[PDB]
Amino acid sequence: HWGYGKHNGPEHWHKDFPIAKGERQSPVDIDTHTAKYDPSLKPLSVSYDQATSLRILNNGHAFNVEFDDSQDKAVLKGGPLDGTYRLIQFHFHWGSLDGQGSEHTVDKKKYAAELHLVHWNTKYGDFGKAVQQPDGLAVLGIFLKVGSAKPGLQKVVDVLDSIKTKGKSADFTNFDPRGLLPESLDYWTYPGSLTTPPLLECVTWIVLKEPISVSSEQVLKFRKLNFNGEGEPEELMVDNWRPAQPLKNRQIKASFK
Ligand SMILES: [Zn+2]
Repeated sequence: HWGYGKHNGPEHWHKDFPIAKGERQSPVDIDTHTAKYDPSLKPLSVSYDQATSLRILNNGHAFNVEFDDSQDKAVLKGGPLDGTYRLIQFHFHWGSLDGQGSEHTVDKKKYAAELHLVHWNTKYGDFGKAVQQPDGLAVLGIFLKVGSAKPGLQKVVDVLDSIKTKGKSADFTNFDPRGLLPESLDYWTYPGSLTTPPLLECVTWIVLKEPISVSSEQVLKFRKLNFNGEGEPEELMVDNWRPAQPLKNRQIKASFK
């Protein structure tokens, strides 16, 4: 029964998931001045041409758009990664106000929202096996600032009215995730974990330096979703983000100067 409230929020997670106080926990504050520029980092290979979405689902914490990951259709290569990573699903973390919502911060700067494209390493067979390996997952974090509208996001926004409550799902085919990327693929990378329970420490994080712009009307329909299920008292799905965690014995690396 974890959530983002007062009595089950991220401050209560360690009592049911003691790994929450682990070494490689996410998110963290990306200090751009201590981030070490690594010239040995290859450019990110974002191959989303043959991406095949299936369904968008409200799971009571966010909304996931699920992709067909039984083949190499939308993969992420290069960068700090060794091998191939299949795109399985993506989700957003947003806040009740435009000055908060992102899980990662850039010099303590909180963005309005953060997009998380979750991938799993193909050399482990499926997602359930990849989460149990330190190099099993790779999430492509992308910040969202409130400005001009993002066209490629409009299909996701218009379908949120059909998945208002927890447990609701709807067909979501032929969505291109390439429309959610910024112009530049400069990134920071560091070893981390899932930012939600079970908080498994298995994620290679890739956080793009450049954010994407979305309109206030686009993010205002994120905030119309509900944590609760149908027929229950309404609790708006806002502030579904985990605050930063101690970096501890970790060095964040950059692909740019
Ligand atoms: Zn996430």
